[PDB]
Amino acid sequence: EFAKMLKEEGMSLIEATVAAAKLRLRPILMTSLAFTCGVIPLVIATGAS
Amino acid sequence: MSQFFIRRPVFAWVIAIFIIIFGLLSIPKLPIARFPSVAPPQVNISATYP
Amino acid sequence: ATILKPIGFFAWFDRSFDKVTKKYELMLLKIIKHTVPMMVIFL
Amino acid sequence: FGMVLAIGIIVDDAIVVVENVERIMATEGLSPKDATSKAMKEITSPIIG
Amino acid sequence: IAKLPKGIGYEWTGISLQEKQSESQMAFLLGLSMLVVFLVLAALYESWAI
Repeated sequence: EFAKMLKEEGMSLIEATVAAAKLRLRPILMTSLAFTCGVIPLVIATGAS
Repeated sequence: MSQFFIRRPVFAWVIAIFIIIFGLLSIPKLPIARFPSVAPPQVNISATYP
Repeated sequence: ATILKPIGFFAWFDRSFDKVTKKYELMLLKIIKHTVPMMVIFL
Repeated sequence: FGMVLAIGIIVDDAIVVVENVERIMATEGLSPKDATSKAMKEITSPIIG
Repeated sequence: IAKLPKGIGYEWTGISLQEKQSESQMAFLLGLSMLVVFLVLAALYESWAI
């Protein structure tokens, strides 16, 4: 979506893609690590069911 | 859209409180089970001829 | 709007993540250069 | 199990909105109350979609 | 009845039995109604004290 926005600005596809990736890099790790760390208890925990 | 609730924070807090109250009321009235029942219904007839 | 007000480990974290952002931009450029090899890899 | 897996996604809308407000406030000088409105206007459609 | 000899039990029947089951339903529902009206009026007036 941000690549589309940068294209709408008129800024080239490669440079738009890299800029959007740079802008959105940190939230990607945010959400990904959030979910991944949230499921750590399931694998480690041992017990009933 | 969101301007409504920004101008009226109390109205959004009231929605949140209503949801919280409904959830707290609902939690203690929910069946608990290990897995959903997947057993087809069955009817048994028993006879005895000693 | 109601709660939030205008604004050690944190310093190193933010500095390292800014460095990682710059490095990621560089690798992403180099990666975008080579396209056919990664379509092959994805297949 | 569904609730556990959905924790990360449900927190991920709040993270998005709060981070957008923080970024717009830091980059552009505005009062927090107006900054929230501007950020919500900017990123309304992506959340719904 | 507790003073009656051992082996003699008791059981309520009819309306009285129902009266035992709904021991505190009315008070709880009244409290919930006061909470709901308070929240609705706070939303209407946008204040927690009005």
